[PDB]
Amino acid sequence: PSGYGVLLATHDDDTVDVFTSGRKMRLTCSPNIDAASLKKGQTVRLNEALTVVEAGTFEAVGEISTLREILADGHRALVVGHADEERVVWLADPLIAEDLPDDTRPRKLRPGDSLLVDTKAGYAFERIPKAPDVSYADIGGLSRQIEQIRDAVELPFLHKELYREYSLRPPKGVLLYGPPGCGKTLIAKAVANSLAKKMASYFLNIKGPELLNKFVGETERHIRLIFQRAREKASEGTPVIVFFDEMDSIFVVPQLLSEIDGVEGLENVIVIGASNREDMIDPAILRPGRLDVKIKIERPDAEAAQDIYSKYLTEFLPVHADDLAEFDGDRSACIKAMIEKVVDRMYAEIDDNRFLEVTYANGDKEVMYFKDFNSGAMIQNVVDRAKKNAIKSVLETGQPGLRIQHLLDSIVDEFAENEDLPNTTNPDDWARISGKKGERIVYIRTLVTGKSSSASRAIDT
Amino acid sequence: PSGYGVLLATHDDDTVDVFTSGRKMRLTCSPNIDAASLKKGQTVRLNEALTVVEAGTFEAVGEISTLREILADGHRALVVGHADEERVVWLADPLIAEDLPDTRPRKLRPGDSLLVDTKAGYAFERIPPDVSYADIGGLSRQIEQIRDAVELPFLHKELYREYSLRPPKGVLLYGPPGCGKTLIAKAVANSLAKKMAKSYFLNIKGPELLNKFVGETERHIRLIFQRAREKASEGTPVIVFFDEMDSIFVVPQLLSEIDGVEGLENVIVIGASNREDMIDPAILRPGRLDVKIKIERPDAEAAQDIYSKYLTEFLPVHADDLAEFDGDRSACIKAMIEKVVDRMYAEIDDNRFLEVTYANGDKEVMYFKDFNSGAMIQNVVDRAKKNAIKSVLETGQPGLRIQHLLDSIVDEFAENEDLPNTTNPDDWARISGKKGERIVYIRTLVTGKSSSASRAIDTE
Amino acid sequence: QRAREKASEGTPVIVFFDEMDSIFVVPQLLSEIDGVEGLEVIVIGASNREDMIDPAILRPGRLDVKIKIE
Amino acid sequence: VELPFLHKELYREYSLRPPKGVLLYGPPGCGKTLIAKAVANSLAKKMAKSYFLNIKGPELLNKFVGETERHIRLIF
Repeated sequence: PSGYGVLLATHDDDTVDVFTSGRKMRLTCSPNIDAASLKKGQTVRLNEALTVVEAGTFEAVGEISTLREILADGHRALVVGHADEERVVWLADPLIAEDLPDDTRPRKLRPGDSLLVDTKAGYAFERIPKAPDVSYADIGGLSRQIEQIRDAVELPFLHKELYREYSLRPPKGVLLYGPPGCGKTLIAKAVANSLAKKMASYFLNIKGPELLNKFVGETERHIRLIFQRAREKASEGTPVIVFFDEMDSIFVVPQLLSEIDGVEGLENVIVIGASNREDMIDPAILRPGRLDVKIKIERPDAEAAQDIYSKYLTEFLPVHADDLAEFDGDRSACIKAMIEKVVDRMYAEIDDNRFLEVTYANGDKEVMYFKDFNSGAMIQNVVDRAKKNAIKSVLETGQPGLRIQHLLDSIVDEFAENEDLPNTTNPDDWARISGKKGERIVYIRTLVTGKSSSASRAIDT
Repeated sequence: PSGYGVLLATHDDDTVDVFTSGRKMRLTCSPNIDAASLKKGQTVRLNEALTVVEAGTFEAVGEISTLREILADGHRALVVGHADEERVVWLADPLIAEDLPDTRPRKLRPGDSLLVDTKAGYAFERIPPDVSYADIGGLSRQIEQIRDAVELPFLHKELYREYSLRPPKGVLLYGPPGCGKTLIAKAVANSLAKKMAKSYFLNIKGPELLNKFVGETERHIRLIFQRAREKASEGTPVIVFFDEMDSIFVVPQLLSEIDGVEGLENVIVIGASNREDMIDPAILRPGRLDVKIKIERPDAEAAQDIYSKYLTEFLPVHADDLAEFDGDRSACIKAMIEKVVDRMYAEIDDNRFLEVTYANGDKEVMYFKDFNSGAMIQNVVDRAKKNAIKSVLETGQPGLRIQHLLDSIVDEFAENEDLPNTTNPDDWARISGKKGERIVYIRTLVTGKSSSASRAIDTE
Repeated sequence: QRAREKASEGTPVIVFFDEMDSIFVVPQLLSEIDGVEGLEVIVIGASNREDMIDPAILRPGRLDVKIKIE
Repeated sequence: VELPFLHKELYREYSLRPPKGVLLYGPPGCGKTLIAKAVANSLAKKMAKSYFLNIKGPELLNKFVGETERHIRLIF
């Protein structure tokens, strides 16, 4: 029958300090045990006579405290409990271990990491864990933009001494702004990956919708965690990219501004914002030194649609024998023609392509065609809808393949689906329309062809 | 006289680690007891000499902490109390047991309330669709649209696979009120719930959001989504319904937890809204709610289709009306149906429901033919049945006759005129839309024969 | 639950909400009314402003009969 | 800024109190950070350890601290 303890300090005379039972004492050591090979925080064992007879393991269970820092000693840490009390505790030997180099891995420590502690003993023992193949070739119609982004991203890191030649500071961050369904995170991942191979690089992605979210601690400590996660590739020499989606959801703010200039002195990290509404974005985050380059992901034009459909329509899709029948069996020259003959029907100015009627302040009434109102998401929608049409076509008619018919009818159905529910629009589009006309917009309604189950809708700004 | 303790670790020399009183220890063990069969967390008991004389059960009472992380090695757990402080404890034998599958223990996972002894550092135990499409009237378009996006992907999965087509995650039912729109969600949750060789059912409504009762409502949004994950690791389909989603639109959690179910295509998430204006478009984007399905005010033939359900041939139709039809029951009921449906959708001046004054000075009269709904057809039915019962009590003979339905219609219309709560901004959107001019004033018209009076309507 | 007592007792009272318009947070009432659905207890309610009343409690199966006192 | 510190004896002779605050206002970009730093520097060497500092607006409501009514006391 014998008790335990926690080793606090070793001395030269074989007498040792060990924490046991709500007070502190000094004990001698059994001739069996070795005083030099003992470590701080190690759970030891005392016999009835109070003499340590055995060295054990470390305490694996206890309180959890978030560790902000390691103070001037290096043998101690200042930890914060979840009751918002701060406490100084001794660092056990395995934590301070200099064996551990720079995610579940043995490491050294740094602010934000969760530490297992015994409060009255004052010892931190163990850290508790919490636990991009795309290229520009896959992105359609955006060549202007990919040029701009590669100019703001690749060119700086490729030529750096030529940049320092002209005394030119490489941009810290990129803005991707425009219409809602036009472009996506896709572009960010694309520049990430394309820059990622210069040899002879790890992605990063964080979307807006988790901010106010709990399971976390709401507004409070994490925003700097990611900036630490990026920091380890940053002092490496392998570039890493911080992407923020849904940035318009962020308009509390203050932390990010300090954190961007925090990474400003660092050559090796780029931060890319993406917003569907650019009138909302606080210009402070947009002023030079934070996000220098504003790259507009504007709505695809007539040809860009061809370019995107090219991505969505491959050879690999089943295509009707009748549609190949006119093209002499050549599959590529069948899909090509299809594509331009959907895209042509789509940007047609005919009376079934009418999307809006905008009534201005001066009484002028202008009509908007889906021509101006397209987007990548809408095209994808058309493709998928046509595939479904092809599927239930196969089911009832028995003959396989996707003909041009499915595509066209997908177009009219999709348009009708937008006429009924125009949430593909936003105030950005109104600002642009009104700006072009030179008048304020006092009324908006969707136009219906009358052939459909879709009806007109007044739209509010 | 004897003491108790909680065995912590088993050792090879027969000695055993125990938490008790102050100064917790490891103790010599009685030859009676075996050190191999001893298990972790198990409450043992010792004599005054501090030798363990008995191996007992596990502690059945104490604190409750919600689990945060099932962690790595051997599974000691990270848990949380609502003082919002976190604690690392050992898991007792019954918890890490490899005998459990997915009032009975099944494999543990985040969110579970666990019974723990804080000092000892041990957790011992865990603490805990009949409608078919055939019933729903006048929805023929919509139902097809629903199954195409729900049933068709699941039945034909290979045929979707050949076309590189991702099956849709969730559906948006939208439109004015009165069709109730829930019966559709139930009916797809049911018609899909038998694909064998019952597969499923559930529901949840928006109105309980701010509502609390058991627990505070911040993270409910997780627990539900994992309970949906039970049948996700099973292969039997699950449909998460959000009623009154226009009410919710803080938002952020749902958007993530919907992405959580993206990789698992065995779960559908349906939601409904009576005003589609207010919905955050983020949730309507491709991959989240792909299929938008409009449940719309029913028209004359759809109205017939609805009346057909509420009048079964099993209802007591009066002799007078059957005699007309040569005693044919079905033909009589059909005929009554087209009679009252034709009466309802008349543009006669007694069917007038609204006067709508636009911004341009125009004024337009809305008849009731545009404001019909399942709620009002059912209302007409019920009031007609009531008239049938009163007719029988006073006149003595059985049966429901066409006049009951007609008088029920004029009374229902009259009731709406006085209390037009059946209208919502979704209607003024489509009226203003069809006109092409904003609406500045709305009022109800009364025939004058009623006790009901015109009232000014202002919506938002 | 109080009403639930006089249900089986065969001596029903009715739940009367005066100034109901002033009530509309909402959610629980709906469920608890749906609870007495299989029982016959009637729920009367009165309002001097019928504008504000959330139609959710007025849909058939909850408060079915609207009676104007003019 | 410069004038009252250089010439304090001349200020006192005219019974003039040196200003405490200085406001820079107007449209951006207008590097008023630079302007503050510049006036802080030109003053900084008058001999014959004049320091330097600035804080920025963004750190107010954000907390590694708790409510800001604390900070505004230890910075001063």
